[PDB]
Amino acid sequence: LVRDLPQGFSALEPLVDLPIGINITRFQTLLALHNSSSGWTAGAAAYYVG
Amino acid sequence: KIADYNYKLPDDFTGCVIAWNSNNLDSKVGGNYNYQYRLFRKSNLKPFER
Repeated sequence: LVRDLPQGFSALEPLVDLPIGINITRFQTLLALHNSSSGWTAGAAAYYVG
Repeated sequence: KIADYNYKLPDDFTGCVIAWNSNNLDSKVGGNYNYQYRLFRKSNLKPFER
């Protein structure tokens, strides 16, 4: 349990190659937390990017 | 010219280019082989970008 991303080090491993020769200039992440039972509205979630 | 304005290979391309004389197919008999573009928008069309 920490206030924010804890100091430390880790390494990542690969999944796919996806050989698609296209020009990407943009990106969007989306998830629906809209509870239609009470009303459609953004929920309590967040993410980090860099 | 055919490469610069349509399809380019990288400087370090590794592999093989295989071509044969197809003079008895749609290429000669009433076909419409096209998209032989002669111009450009910015520069040579970035190798492997479609």
